[PDB]
Amino acid sequence: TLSAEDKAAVERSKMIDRNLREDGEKAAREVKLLLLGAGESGKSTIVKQMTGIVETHFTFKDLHFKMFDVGAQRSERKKWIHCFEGVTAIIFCVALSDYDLVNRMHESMKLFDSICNNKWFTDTSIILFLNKKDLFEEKIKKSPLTICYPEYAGSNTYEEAAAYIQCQFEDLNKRKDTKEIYTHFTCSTDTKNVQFVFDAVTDVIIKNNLKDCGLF
Amino acid sequence: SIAQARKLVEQLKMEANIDRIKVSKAAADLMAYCEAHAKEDPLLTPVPASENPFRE
Amino acid sequence: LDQLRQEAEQLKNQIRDARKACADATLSQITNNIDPVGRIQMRTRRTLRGHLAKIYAMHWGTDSRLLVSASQDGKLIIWDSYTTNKVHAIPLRSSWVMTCAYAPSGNYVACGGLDNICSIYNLKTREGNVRVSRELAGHTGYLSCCRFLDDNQIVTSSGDTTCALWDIETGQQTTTFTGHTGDVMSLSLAPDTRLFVSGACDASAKLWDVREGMCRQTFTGHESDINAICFFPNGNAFATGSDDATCRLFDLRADQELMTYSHDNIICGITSVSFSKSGRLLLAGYDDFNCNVWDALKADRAGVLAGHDNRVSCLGVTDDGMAVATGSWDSFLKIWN
Amino acid sequence: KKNCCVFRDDFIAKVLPPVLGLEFIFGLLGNGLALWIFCFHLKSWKSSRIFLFNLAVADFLLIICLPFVMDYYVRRSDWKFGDIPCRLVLFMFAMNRQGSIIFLTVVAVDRYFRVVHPHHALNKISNWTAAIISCLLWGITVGLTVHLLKKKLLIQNGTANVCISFSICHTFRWHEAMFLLEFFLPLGIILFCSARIIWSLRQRQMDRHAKIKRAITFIMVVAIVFVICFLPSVVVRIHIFWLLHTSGTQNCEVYRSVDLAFFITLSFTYMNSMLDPVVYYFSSPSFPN
Ligand SMILES: O=C(O)c1cccnc1
Repeated sequence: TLSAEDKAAVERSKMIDRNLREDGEKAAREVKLLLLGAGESGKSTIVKQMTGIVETHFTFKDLHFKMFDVGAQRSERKKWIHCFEGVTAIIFCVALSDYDLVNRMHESMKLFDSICNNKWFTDTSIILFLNKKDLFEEKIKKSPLTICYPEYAGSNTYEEAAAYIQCQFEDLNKRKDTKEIYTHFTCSTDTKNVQFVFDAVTDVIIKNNLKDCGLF
Repeated sequence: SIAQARKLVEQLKMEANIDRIKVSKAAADLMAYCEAHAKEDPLLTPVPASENPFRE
Repeated sequence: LDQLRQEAEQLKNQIRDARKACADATLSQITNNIDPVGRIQMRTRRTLRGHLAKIYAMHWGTDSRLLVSASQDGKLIIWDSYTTNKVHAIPLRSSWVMTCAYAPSGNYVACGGLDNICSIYNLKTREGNVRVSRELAGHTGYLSCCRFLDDNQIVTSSGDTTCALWDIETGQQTTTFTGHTGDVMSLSLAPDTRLFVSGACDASAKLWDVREGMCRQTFTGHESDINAICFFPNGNAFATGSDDATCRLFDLRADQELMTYSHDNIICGITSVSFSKSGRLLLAGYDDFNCNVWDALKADRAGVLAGHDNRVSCLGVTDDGMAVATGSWDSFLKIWN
Repeated sequence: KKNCCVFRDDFIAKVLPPVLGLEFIFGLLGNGLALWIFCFHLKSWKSSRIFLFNLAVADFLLIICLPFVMDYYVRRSDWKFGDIPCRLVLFMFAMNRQGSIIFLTVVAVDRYFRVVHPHHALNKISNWTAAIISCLLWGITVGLTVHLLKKKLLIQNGTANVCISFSICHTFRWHEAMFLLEFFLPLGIILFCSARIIWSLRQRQMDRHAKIKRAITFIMVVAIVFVICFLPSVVVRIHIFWLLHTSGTQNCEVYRSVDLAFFITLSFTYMNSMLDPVVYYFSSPSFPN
């Protein structure tokens, strides 16, 4: 019953639908990562080895990643944090050379507590990066690990310094049945952090596929 | 500093001399508007299924 | 110094005293004798498919047939509501879009989001494609709403606690509106296009003056962030939806609050607020996947619009008042009637 | 003709009916409930859901076709119906058997491409493509099972129309070959796929999670069920193959007891039709237990 000029409009709509479907299929094969931190915490170097939103694209082993760095957004985080509900994982950058200064480790712990226990990210895995290892060496050699963390029962060597900073961060997780925290003690130049991110995302994707099976 | 407080208090004076009518008159005007245009609203007075463009 | 402090306090007390003195009878007492509107039942007449992500905004055309929707998958689709056809599909540079608008003439659309930029698109060109005509920059925070005044003017509100009036011909801020102390989340234009109201996150709403000046009303009363706002068709009242699961109707001439539309089974916040052509029904969108219809003159619920499988994020009513369209986070639009 | 020798020896008619009834009630309940959940009760619909739904459809056809089974069994065996009904029942049985097996194998292969190759493009295919594959496999199995329709399968020894498609003859025809293949080839594919899924998850240190353990167990149990169900029948079939090849066609005594044995084990092929729903649909964190 359609007229001459209605069938052509239907055909145009069908072509638009086909283009939209193709674009969606192409865009469903990419990994989306959200990058967070406390500022001047090694985000720059982490981006190096790999206004508003600052996207960044890189490829590794025939896999296309996208890293979103919110950065300069100084508005209320509560009003736009739900836009990233479907990200594959969250990368969190912490500097180990900030314990003897102002306290910033407490701010980083507060931000990690706020993000990890958010209601939107109840199943989003978190990849923890601990930076400034080289400076941390002499910093713990000179300054003891008590100015920031009182009631510390341990020595002043790197053997215990690496721990008791990972344990506290991993203890802020409360739903230890849906998400997992991956930790890496990165440094200034390692050239292997991309492999760590790849492993974490492969685990996450395997879990999502198993969920899609219904197995699940 | 004091400039922001001065601006705020100036805004307060500016909003402090507005003319205000009683609530009863506003209520009556709201009722009058809601009653006058009562037949022209196809949502609370459903139209027959011959002039409905979304029928089917 | 202090003298400013107690001067401000005394002015606030005087304003409260005047507001209280102007109150003699509530709206419930005036509208007690009005008969109930009865149960309002609407059925989904159309469903628009094609978005592959959460839908964040929508707007109707002035001809009550074409509408534009924005979603997080980076697309801006223009629909033909009568036949559910697609007319255009504009790909955006930034996928983080949270607002859209449709020009009264029908030649332009707008969008914006976390990129802090409002983009204007031209739909009627001699080349048969939609191209960007101007990108407006200057806001230092995410854009939350935008509305067309003409083909050469647009009002935007952003997350840097400011609202600005632009000039699309030159891309410059003609006027800047300041006074809020929180993210501005929505705005609505008066029918005569001379005043507009904004709802910020400081639990307050203000009435501006587009021609010249600044705020003059500063209505208060909510207990949390205001997410939506809408003018009454008469142009002498407006409604606000907030995060405390409460909608309120404010009046301009008496400068007060008339009613509150609350319940006891509702605890989730309101995402959108709209009126009807007569102004008797008030449609609101909630986070519990529903959409309630409130008798505006009696503050009594008179229907439910169920059928969405996720949060209802946008809502609109046609100019002729013949349909209601709701978008949600499950990537579907439904036209009710 | 005069190359086959069949019987019907009471004992089968004595034992089977309660067993078919017990399987029938549970199968109807489970698969009807499963279909009811699948339609207008389950919102999300992905490819694996389509494959599981097709498995449910085949299983459902088999359960609605069980009632008649108590016929060449009740009243010993007379099959009061005609030629066409006999052909229809036998064809439907075979079709439903091979469709369910094919969809089990498809499910196993689909789960193999999601743990061993998580980034393969096969893991994200359109629902339309899933429907196309479903129709193609349905066509395949029907095409393999049409040869029953042409021939006559109502051989009657007198006052007893013995509706059987399994007769002791020496031709290695369509039916026996497909009966052996539908076990052996899907067994190989399932055992290969289930081995890699368990071993990759074991090696990449994913066993520490709690949900992974249940998935591992429920992957092993699927192979256990498939092996406990279809194996005895083909074992008995190969056994009678050995006797039939070593012997001739006469001396029917050697072929006497093998009949009731074959059908006793054949009852397990439907016993699968009732054990399948719980294992595949019900036993899954996807829908709340
Ligand atoms: O294939 C079957 O399931 C079958 C064939 C014959 C008789 N009863 C069952």
